[PDB]
Formats: sequence, structure tokens, C-alpha cells
Amino acid sequence: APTFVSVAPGQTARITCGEESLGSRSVIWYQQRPGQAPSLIIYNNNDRPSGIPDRFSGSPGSTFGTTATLTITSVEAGDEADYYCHIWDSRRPTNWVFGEGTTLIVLSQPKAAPSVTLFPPSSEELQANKATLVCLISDFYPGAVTVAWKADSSPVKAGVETTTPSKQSNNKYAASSYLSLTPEQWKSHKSYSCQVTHEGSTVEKTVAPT
Amino acid sequence: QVHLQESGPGLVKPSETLSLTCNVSGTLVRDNYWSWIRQPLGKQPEWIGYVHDSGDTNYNPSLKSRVHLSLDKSKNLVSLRLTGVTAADSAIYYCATTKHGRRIYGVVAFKEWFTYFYMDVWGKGTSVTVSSASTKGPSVFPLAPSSGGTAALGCLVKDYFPEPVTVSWNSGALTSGVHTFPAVLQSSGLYSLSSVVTVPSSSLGTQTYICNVNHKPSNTKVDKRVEP
Amino acid sequence: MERGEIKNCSFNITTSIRDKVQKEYALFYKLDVVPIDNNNTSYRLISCDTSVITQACPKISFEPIPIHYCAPAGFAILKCNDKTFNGKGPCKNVST
Amino acid sequence: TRPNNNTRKSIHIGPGRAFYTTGEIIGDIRQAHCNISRAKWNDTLKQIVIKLR
Ligand SMILES: *[C@@H]1O[C@H](CO)[C@@H](O[C@@H]2O[C@H](CO)[C@@H](O[C@@H]3O[C@H](CO[C@H]4O[C@H](CO[C@H]5O[C@H](CO)[C@@H](O)[C@H](O)[C@@H]5O)[C@@H](O)[C@H](O[C@H]5O[C@H](CO)[C@@H](O)[C@H](O)[C@@H]5O[C@H]5O[C@H](CO)[C@@H](O)[C@H](O)[C@@H]5O)[C@@H]4O)[C@@H](O)[C@H](O[C@H]4O[C@H](CO)[C@@H](O)[C@H](O)[C@@H]4O[C@H]4O[C@H](CO)[C@@H](O)[C@H](O)[C@@H]4O[C@H]4O[C@H](CO)[C@@H](O)[C@H](O)[C@@H]4O)[C@@H]3O)[C@H](O)[C@H]2NC(C)=O)[C@H](O)[C@H]1NC(C)=O
Ligand SMILES: *[C@@H]1O[C@H](CO)[C@@H](O[C@@H]2O[C@H](CO)[C@@H](O[C@@H]3O[C@H](CO[C@H]4O[C@H](CO[C@H]5O[C@H](CO)[C@@H](O)[C@H](O)[C@@H]5O)[C@@H](O)[C@H](O[C@H]5O[C@H](CO)[C@@H](O)[C@H](O)[C@@H]5O)[C@@H]4O)[C@@H](O)[C@H](O[C@H]4O[C@H](CO)[C@@H](O)[C@H](O)[C@@H]4O[C@H]4O[C@H](CO)[C@@H](O)[C@H](O)[C@@H]4O[C@H]4O[C@H](CO)[C@@H](O)[C@H](O)[C@@H]4O)[C@@H]3O)[C@H](O)[C@H]2NC(C)=O)[C@H](O)[C@H]1NC(C)=O
Ligand SMILES: *[C@@H]1O[C@H](CO)[C@@H](O[C@@H]2O[C@H](CO)[C@@H](O[C@@H]3O[C@H](CO[C@H]4O[C@H](CO[C@H]5O[C@H](CO)[C@@H](O)[C@H](O)[C@@H]5O)[C@@H](O)[C@H](O)[C@@H]4O)[C@@H](O)[C@H](O[C@H]4O[C@H](CO)[C@@H](O)[C@H](O)[C@@H]4O[C@H]4O[C@H](CO)[C@@H](O)[C@H](O)[C@@H]4O)[C@@H]3O)[C@H](O)[C@H]2NC(C)=O)[C@H](O)[C@H]1NC(C)=O
Ligand SMILES: *[C@@H]1O[C@H](CO)[C@@H](O[C@@H]2O[C@H](CO)[C@@H](O[C@@H]3O[C@H](CO[C@H]4O[C@H](CO[C@H]5O[C@H](CO)[C@@H](O)[C@H](O)[C@@H]5O)[C@@H](O)[C@H](O[C@H]5O[C@H](CO)[C@@H](O)[C@H](O)[C@@H]5O[C@H]5O[C@H](CO)[C@@H](O)[C@H](O)[C@@H]5O)[C@@H]4O)[C@@H](O)[C@H](O)[C@@H]3O)[C@H](O)[C@H]2NC(C)=O)[C@H](O)[C@H]1NC(C)=O
Ligand SMILES: *[C@@H]1O[C@H](CO)[C@@H](O[C@@H]2O[C@H](CO)[C@@H](O[C@@H]3O[C@H](CO[C@H]4O[C@H](CO[C@H]5O[C@H](CO)[C@@H](O)[C@H](O)[C@@H]5O[C@H]5O[C@H](CO)[C@@H](O)[C@H](O)[C@@H]5O)[C@@H](O)[C@H](O[C@H]5O[C@H](CO)[C@@H](O)[C@H](O)[C@@H]5O)[C@@H]4O)[C@@H](O)[C@H](O)[C@@H]3O)[C@H](O)[C@H]2NC(C)=O)[C@H](O)[C@H]1NC(C)=O
Ligand SMILES: *[C@@H]1O[C@H](CO)[C@@H](O[C@@H]2O[C@H](CO)[C@@H](O[C@@H]3O[C@H](CO)[C@@H](O)[C@H](O[C@H]4O[C@H](CO)[C@@H](O)[C@H](O)[C@@H]4O)[C@@H]3O)[C@H](O)[C@H]2NC(C)=O)[C@H](O)[C@H]1NC(C)=O
Ligand SMILES: *[C@@H]1O[C@H](CO)[C@@H](O)[C@H](O)[C@H]1NC(C)=O
Repeated sequence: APTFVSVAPGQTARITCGEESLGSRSVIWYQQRPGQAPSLIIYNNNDRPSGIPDRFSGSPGSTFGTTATLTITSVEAGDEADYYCHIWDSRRPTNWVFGEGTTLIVLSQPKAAPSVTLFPPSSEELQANKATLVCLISDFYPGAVTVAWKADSSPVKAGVETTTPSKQSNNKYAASSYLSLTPEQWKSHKSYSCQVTHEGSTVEKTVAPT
Repeated sequence: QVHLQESGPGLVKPSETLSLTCNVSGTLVRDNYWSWIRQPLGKQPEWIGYVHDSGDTNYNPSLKSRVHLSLDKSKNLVSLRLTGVTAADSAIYYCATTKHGRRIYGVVAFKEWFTYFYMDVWGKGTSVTVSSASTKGPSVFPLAPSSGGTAALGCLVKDYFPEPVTVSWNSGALTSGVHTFPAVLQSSGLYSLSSVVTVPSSSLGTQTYICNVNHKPSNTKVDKRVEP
Repeated sequence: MERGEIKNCSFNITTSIRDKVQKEYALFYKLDVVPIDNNNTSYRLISCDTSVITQACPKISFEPIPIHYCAPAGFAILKCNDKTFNGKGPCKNVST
Repeated sequence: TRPNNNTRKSIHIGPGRAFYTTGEIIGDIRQAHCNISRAKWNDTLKQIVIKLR
């Protein structure tokens, strides 16, 4: 389910999952931080292993005609993740693929402007008749940004390969961009520029040949 | 302390068998019920099957005809073997202990109970790619840090197949300010990334800096000194 | 006890009205029902072909209300007021 | 007890009459049974045998 509830800090999140119940179920929950192994959250329906606080709680698998609801009380920053279900119903057979990745997102984040660090083709790379420019964009919120390249006040059409902002371990995001050239193009223009958008505030770094 | 880690090949052609392994540490391999899990990028985790020392070994119904699991007392691992792979099989494969419980709802005397499993602590994750194309090791070039008391510095890794690549700064000694950026899949079907650190201007005394790069699928090991 | 004691069955019937053959689905017990020929997906009610089944109205109740047999006039009903009576034979503590 | 929580379903064969059946089962599916103390029962069987003898 492409679903995502949005909550404020010190407020309650109702993140439901799975189809509706039939018999007595036992629904194990999981948490998935971006790029990390899914830590276990709850078993069977409300008890939890070591490390999980009392903020976490789930639907008692003892009612029929009810989805699995996971409650996160007074949410904070770190609670942001992709949550899943492992549904074990008495009448419906074994679930080998997990539930829906309900994405919990908090509402009160400080907007953050990025940290661009432009880099020219290294002296070593040009020894092999190849040129590549790099624009590393770090720690910004939210994760959406339009990168623009300019060769001395002139838009660069191709050779540009911008990534998609992948989430940092913190609430921030981080993305990267490359401008492939030829050495001849590189030392031709007096400078190349990497304009980047917050989005909202444009900002640029500029690098020149020596 | 108890933990574990798994390993793999990274890339495999459509034919042949995907073989994996999973080290164990802190507890014995017999005592636990073991389970392998795979998850594609973005998609939900998919239980593959479980296993115990006795040979008590059942699989996912879908992939049942292909998957073949096993253990070992000597090496103490979890040995998966997925035969007849496919593009769809490209995913990251996790290793995890499993704890079991009884869920009696009716009367234990005549069944009326179901037995459920949950996996308490996972591995790190092993990447798998299923592509026709063959492997390339990266081309590694260092960046140019310079041009008061603040500064930044980096290292560029490019043109390789498949993901992932490992990068550690100065043999893992340096850590603060290190920000390895995600790769980019170039139009010619090759990934490329970079790593970057922030060191202040205090760096006259030949501050040895070396970005160690490891692309296991091509067994290549490249390290490079960055100096203005 | 997992041979199929509760069974989910379908069948076509004409409603209150002869202008609707409604394919209806209902539940039955393995005893209450009996198969035909090869065990296909087909069954028939346990005694439908050989008997007349009558649905007892739900309004009625089978609760066992106690009952006394009051005797008519010019007659009498006697009792054995003994503790341990054989069932057959002479009584001693008798009453009307 | 019959542990199952059943739902009534009136299918009207008509005209002014319907045939009721279980529409569904709200919850788990279970078996009917009867509980009796085996101590009480077999100590009762002791009462019987001596008067059977
Ligand atoms: C004829 O004769 C037959 C045979 O004799 C008889 O058959 C019996 O039928 C009954 C039902 O008709 C059936 O009862 C079920 O029993 C299930 C198993 O219970 C036993 O095991 C558990 C688990 O054991 C493990 O864990 C223990 C630690 O807790 C550990 O000690 C064990 O070693 C083992 O590792 C055990 O916890 C139970 O002990 C509780 O129950 C005893 C009574 O049996 C009681 O004396 C104990 O004190 C203890 O009570 C505590 O817990 C209850 C809550 O469970 C509290 O209310 C008390 O105040 C105490 O704190 C048993 O030893 C059991 O799982 C079933 O109950 C769950 O399932 C039904 C539906 O499946 C639900 O409706 C229930 O509400 C309940 O659901 C809760 O628990 C499950 C899983 O635990 C969760 O998934 C649910 O979400 C829910 O949990 C939530 O709510 C609770 C509060 O309710 C809360 O605490 C949680 O945090 C959470 O928020 C059900 O009771 C029995 O198995 C069956 N067979 C036998 C042999 O008895 C017939 O009945 C007879 N018929 C007639 C007509 O006489
Ligand atoms: C004996 O055998 C017989 C023979 O089969 C059995 O007979 C069956 O009996 C049952 C009930 O006893 C009948 O019920 C049907 O239920 C389904 C339920 O749909 C669910 O599944 C959908 C698909 O699931 C997918 O995903 C799951 C995993 O999650 C997977 O397992 C599955 O394979 C599949 O891949 C879901 O999409 C659906 O969820 C939807 O709604 C959620 C909110 O509740 C929402 O969160 C979801 O995102 C999603 O949007 C649900 O969970 C019904 O589909 C079916 O009929 C509906 O659909 C048809 C079209 O196909 C439509 O014409 C019907 O009118 C009806 O649609 C309305 O009713 C639904 C609820 O009944 C409702 O969910 C719909 O949204 C829709 O709602 C409309 O009406 C309501 C008022 O009622 C109104 O408020 C709304 O605004 C809207 O206007 C039935 O309901 C079977 O039909 C029946 N089969 C046959 C062949 O007779 C019998 O059960 C057996 N006996 C026993 C004891 O087992
Ligand atoms: C007809 O039905 C009857 C009923 O089932 C059958 O006879 C039954 O047989 C049972 C044994 O199989 C027997 O149970 C034993 O009872 C003894 C005494 O019972 C009372 O006391 C115990 C303990 O309570 C104590 O503690 C409290 C405080 O907590 C005090 O207040 C008490 O005064 C006591 O001091 C209670 O549990 C009971 O409910 C009664 O109150 C017990 O001694 C006995 O325990 C063990 O020791 C016995 C030897 O001393 C031994 O014979 C018995 O087998 C027990 O052995 C234990 O250890 C072994 C090995 O580890 C283990 O395998 C066992 O499972 C057990 O744990 C039992 O509790 C019933 O009392 C008895 N009932 C009747 C009415 O006679 C009869 O067979 C059957 N007939 C037929 C033909 O089927
Ligand atoms: C009341 O309740 C009933 C039960 O719930 C409901 O019954 C349903 O009724 C509908 C019709 O209203 C059915 O749909 C029709 O199905 C027809 C299937 O016919 C097949 O069987 C014929 C005879 O049976 C032979 O074959 C079976 C195979 O299982 C054997 O078991 C038998 O012993 C016997 O041997 C057969 O004559 C028929 O014809 C095909 O084969 C011959 C021979 O080769 C060909 O010459 C012919 O051309 C047919 O083949 C071609 O045509 C069919 C057309 O559909 C193609 O599929 C086929 O691939 C090929 O191209 C065939 O073998 C079908 O012909 C009809 O067109 C309808 O589709 C439901 O099947 C039936 N079941 C259920 C559960 O619904 C009823 O609906 C319900 N009514 C109310 C009031 O709701
Ligand atoms: C619809 O459903 C009905 C009812 O379910 C079916 O009705 C049957 O209809 C067929 C029609 O042909 C009748 O078959 C006859 O079978 C005669 C031989 O039967 C002998 O072998 C049987 C094999 O069963 C064994 O194996 C299964 C698993 O494979 C076990 O579950 C089962 O318990 C048996 O295991 C024992 O035996 C094996 C060796 O075979 C050992 O290795 C094991 O360790 C076990 O010891 C067997 O079941 C038969 O038992 C019957 O007879 C003995 C007396 O000899 C009696 O004591 C038993 O209680 C039981 O009644 C038997 O040994 C064959 O000779 C004859 O020609 C005919 O084919 C069958 O009798 C019908 N059954 C009933 C109950 O009526 C119907 O088939 C089905 N239809 C469809 C389309 O699905
Ligand atoms: C032959 O059979 C008859 C009939 O069974 C039998 O007579 C019965 O005797 C008993 C007493 O032995 C009577 O029981 C009494 O009933 C009256 C009401 O009918 C009660 O008031 C009595 O209660 C007394 O005891 C209580 C105990 O605490 C007190 O609370 C109370 O205040 C009273 O003191 C008592 O229950 C019984 O009614 C009669 N039955 C009839 C029909 O008369 C007779 O004994 C048998 N004879 C032989 C030789 O077997
Ligand atoms: C598992 O750990 C052992 C050391 O105990 C090591 O020899 C082995 O190579 C490891 N396996 C993998 C796949 O790294």
C-alpha cells in the first residue's frame, strides 16, 4: 500500500496494515530505517523484545474484522521509518511476503539548505583523455532538488547525470551529480558552475581550470 | 555479545545457482532456527524458508522448486543455494535467527493452535544482481581539496558493475566528516560514486590520506593519496 | 477432526417467485450431507431423496419444561415413597 | 458448548417463508465438546460397580 501518515512530535500515529482479520491472529511488526536491516518491533501482537519502549503497542490479535494497528505514542525524529507486518491468521494461511511499507513521517522538521562542494576533473583523470566534474549535495530538507550546470553563463545540456535524493540516516537527504566532459572542453571555458535549488533558494559553486 | 554477517557473489548470469553463506558468532548454529530473507529495492521483504539442525527444513511455496538450504557444524553457517535464477531474483538477501511460539486459540487436545515464527536479529545484507552483462572494476581518481581554517576533500570512484563498492578513508582511521555519496548508473550501464571528507586548514604535516576502495565482484583493491 | 465436517455448498433455487433461479451458497455439516457417484464437488442432503425434511420454526423451543401427569376423576395415581426401590416388587411406604 | 459464533442467514424460498442457515462464522473455527470432572465421573463409577457387583 502506497500509504504514509504524517504526524507531529508529541502526537500519536495510527499506522495500520494487512487485510482484515478472520480468526485469532498473531501479527509481528518490523521497522526499516533507510538502508538498514529491519529491526524487530513486536511479538505476538503487543509484547516486544529488548530495546523497544512502551510507546510501541499493537492491536490485540483477538478480534475479528479488524486490521492490524500499530500505535506510536508521542512520536519523535528517529521513529521515522518503513513499517511492515508479518500476519499470522488462524483461518488464512501463511504469509511469506510481508505487509505494506507504511511510511511514517513526522511533521515538524527544520527546513535545511544543502551543502554543495564542487570539484574539477583531477589532474590524474585528464592523463587518460577523460574529464568528469562532481557536485556533491549534502544534508538538506526536504529531499527534492533541481541541479543546473552552466559553462561560463551558458547552460550545459549533456554529460550531466544527476542522482535521486536518497535519504540520509538523519532526517536530512543527500544527492550527487556528475558532469562528464572532454579535457578540451574543460580547459576551453574559463569556468563551469553548479547551480542547486533548495528548493526555494538557488545557490551555486564555481570551479575554473588552472 | 552475539552477532553475524553474510557473504555473496554480487552478480550472476540468468543460468546457474546463487550460492550464499552466513557467519555466526556469539551463539551456536544448532540451537537456533534459521531463516533467509530477500528484499528488492523498494519492495517488501520476502520470507524464503527456514531450517534446523535436524534437517527440519521447509521453504516458501513459490520458490520451493528452486531454493535449497543447509547448515554445517564445522563451518557454522547458513548455506543457501538458489538455482535457476532470474532478473526478478535481483535483491538484497538477509540472514536472521528465528524464535518460535505457540498460539493456542481453542483446545490444545485436537490441534486448535497455530505455530508462528519471528526473526529477532538480522544480518547486514548482501547485494545480488542478475544481469547478462559481465563485471568491471572501478577507475579510481582522487579529488582536489584546495581551491582560513576550514576545508574539504574527496575521492572519485567510477565505471563499474555491479553495486556495491566499499570505501574507507585512510585504512579506516579517519571517520569524522566522511560522507560517501550514493552511486549513479551511467547510461552505458555502469555505476559511479565518490567519497568526501572535511578536514580543516591545519594539514601541512603531510597528513597521509588514502581512500581505500573495494569492489569484491572484480576482486580489485585501489587506494589513493590526495595532495594539493 | 479435519475431514471436512463443516462444508460450504452451492445450489440453485426458485425464490418466493418462479421468475428467479438464484444461485445461493450455504453451510452444512459432514453428517447432515451425503455425496453422489464419484466424489466430485457434489453432495446431497442426508435424507432428502428418501424423506421429508421439515425446518422446525425458530420461534418454538425444545427446552425441557418439567411435567406432571394429573389423574382423572374416579382414578388414582400411587407412589412408592421408599428410598431404595428395586423397580419391580412390593412397596411399603405408599401414598396417593 | 458449540464454541462457534454463528450468523443467521434467511434465504427466502417463499412465498411467505424462508430457510435459515449460518451465513458465516465470526471468529475462530472450533470443535464442540463436553467437559466433566474425571474424578467425579470415575468416583461415580465406583458407586456403580459396588451396586453392580
Ligand atoms: C473444557 O476443557 C478444555 C480443556 O481443559 C478447555 O480448553 C481450553 O479452552 C480455553 C478457551 O475456551 C483456552 O484458553 C486459551 O488459552 C490460551 C493459552 O493460555 C495458556 O497459555 C498462555 C501462554 O503460555 C505461555 O506464556 C506464559 C506467560 O504468559 C507462560 O507462563 C507459559 O509457560 C507459556 O510459555 C498463558 O499465559 C495462560 O495463562 C493465563 O491463562 C490462565 C487460564 O488458562 C490463567 O489461569 C493464568 O493466570 C494466565 O492469565 C493471565 O493472562 C490472562 C490473559 O491471557 C489475563 O487475563 C490474566 O489476568 C493473567 O494475567 C495459559 O496458561 C490463551 O492464549 C487464550 O487467551 C488468548 O486468546 C483468546 C483467543 O485466542 C483471546 O480472546 C484472549 O483474550 C487471549 O488473548 C490475549 O493473549 C493473546 C496471546 O497471549 C494475545 O495475542 C491477545 O492480544 C491477548 O493479549 C492481550 O490482552 C491481554 C489481556 O487479556 C493482555 O495481558 C496482553 O498484554 C494483550 O494486551 C485462551 O485463554 C485453553 O487453551 C483451552 N485448553 C486448556 C488446556 O485450557 C475448555 O475451555 C473447557 N470448556 C469449558 C466450557 O469449560
Ligand atoms: C462459501 O463460498 C462462497 C463462494 O465464494 C463465499 O462467498 C463469498 O462470501 C464473502 C462474504 O461472506 C463475499 O464477500 C466479498 O468480500 C470481498 C472483500 O474484498 C476484500 O479483498 C479485496 C481484494 O483483496 C486483495 O488483496 C488481498 C490482500 O490484502 C488478497 O488476499 C486478495 O487475494 C486480493 O489480492 C480488497 O481490495 C478489499 O479491500 C478494499 O477495501 C478496503 C476497505 O475495506 C481498502 O482498505 C482496500 O484498499 C480495498 O479498497 C477487501 O479487503 C469483496 O471484494 C466482495 O464484493 C465487493 O467487490 C465487488 C466487485 O468485485 C463489488 O461489486 C461488491 O459490491 C463489493 O464491493 C463493496 O463491498 C466491499 C465489502 O463487501 C467493499 O470492500 C468494497 O469497497 C465495496 O464497498 C461498496 O459498498 C459499501 C457498502 O457495502 C459502501 O460503503 C462503499 O462506499 C462501496 O460503495 C464481497 O464483499 C464474497 O463476494 C462471496 N463470494 C462469492 C463468489 O459469492 C463464502 O464466503 C464461503 N463461506 C465461508 C463461510 O467462507
Ligand atoms: C479415579 O480417579 C482418581 C482421580 O484422578 C484417580 O486417583 C488419583 O490418582 C492421582 C495420582 O495419579 C492422585 O494425585 C495424587 O494426590 C496425592 C495427594 O493429593 C492431595 O495432595 C496433593 C498435593 O497437595 C499437597 O500440598 C498442599 C499445599 O499446597 C497441602 O495442603 C496438601 O495436604 C498436600 O500436602 C494435591 O495436588 C491433590 O490435589 C490433593 O490435594 C499427591 O501426593 C500426589 O502427588 C505425587 O506423590 C504421590 C506419592 O506421594 C504419587 O503417587 C503421585 O503420582 C504424585 O507423583 C508426582 O511425582 C511424579 C514423579 O515426579 C510425577 O510423575 C507425578 O505426575 C506427580 O507430579 C498426586 O497429586 C489423586 O489424588 C487420586 N485421586 C483419588 C480420588 O484417588 C484414580 O486412579 C482413578 N481410578 C481409575 C480406575 O481410573
Ligand atoms: C445452477 O448451478 C449449476 C452448478 O453450480 C451451474 O452450472 C453451471 O452452468 C453453466 C451454464 O449455465 C456452465 O457453463 C457452461 O459450461 C459448458 C461446459 O460443457 C462441457 O461439458 C459438456 C458435457 O460434459 C462433458 O465434458 C465434461 C468435462 O468436464 C465431462 O465431465 C462430462 O462427463 C462430459 O464428458 C460438453 O458437451 C461441452 O462441449 C465441449 O466439448 C465438446 C466435445 O469436444 C465440443 O464439441 C464442444 O464444442 C465444447 O468444446 C468447446 O466449447 C467450449 C464452450 O465453453 C469451450 O470451453 C471448449 O474449450 C471448446 O472450445 C463441454 O465439454 C460450456 O459448454 C457452456 O458454454 C457454458 O460455459 C458451468 O460450467 C456450470 N458450472 C458452474 C459451477 O457454474 C449453473 O450455472 C447454475 N445456474 C444458475 C441458475 O445460476
Ligand atoms: C470418496 O470417498 C470414499 C470414502 O472416503 C471412498 O470410498 C472408497 O471407495 C473405493 C472404491 O474403489 C473403495 O476402495 C476399495 O479398496 C480396496 C482396498 O482397500 C484396502 O486398502 C486401503 C488403502 O488405504 C491405506 O492407505 C491409506 C493412505 O494411502 C491410509 O490412509 C489407510 O489407512 C490405509 O493404510 C493402511 O494400509 C496400508 C496398506 O494399504 C498400510 O501401509 C498402512 O500402514 C495402513 O495399515 C485401506 O484403507 C482399506 O482398509 C479398509 O479395509 C479394511 C479391511 O481390509 C478395514 O479394516 C478398514 O477399516 C477399511 O475399511 C483396505 O485395506 C480394494 O480392494 C477394492 O477393490 C476397492 O477399490 C473403498 O473401500 C471405499 N472406502 C469406503 C470407506 O467406503 C471413494 O473412493 C472416494 N471416491 C473418490 C472419487 O474420491
Ligand atoms: C414415608 O414417606 C413419607 C413421604 O416421603 C415420609 O414423610 C415425610 O417425612 C419428612 C420428615 O421425615 C417430611 O419432611 C418435612 O417436610 C415438612 C413440610 O412438608 C417440613 O416442614 C419439615 O422441615 C422440618 O425440618 C427442617 C430442617 O431444618 C426445619 O427447618 C423445619 O422447621 C422443620 O422442622 C421436613 O422437611 C416430609 O414432608 C414427609 N412427607 C410427607 C408427604 O408427609 C415418611 O417419613 C415416610 N415414612 C417411613 C416410615 O419411611
Ligand atoms: C567467516 O568467519 C571466518 C572466521 O571465523 C572466516 O574464516 C571466513 O572467511 C568467514 N566467511 C566469510 C564468507 O567471510
